[PDB]
Amino acid sequence: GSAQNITARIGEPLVLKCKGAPKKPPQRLEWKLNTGRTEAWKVLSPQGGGPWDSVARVLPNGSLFLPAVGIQDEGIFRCQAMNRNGKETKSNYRVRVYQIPGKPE
Repeated sequence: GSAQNITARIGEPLVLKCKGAPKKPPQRLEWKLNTGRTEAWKVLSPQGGGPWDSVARVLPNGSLFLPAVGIQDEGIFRCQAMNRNGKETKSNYRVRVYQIPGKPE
């Protein structure tokens, strides 16, 4: 549970897990995803019901499911959770699509 390498293809579905939120129900938590070069980063929420067809939705267990990750969606995924103890759980998952930009940021 720390910077996991995940390979994917443009238009292919991909799922991510957030170290902290078990099979439990959809509780309080924040979701963030960084893609593109720098101006493509978007904030994901536990309420993806609807726009899922446009982007993706968040699982009830605190996970992330994508219907089709595009080349623009390529980048790094970051998730955060909060336990009853007061401590927060961090989770970073690296995602790579088929086609690449070429030059790094």
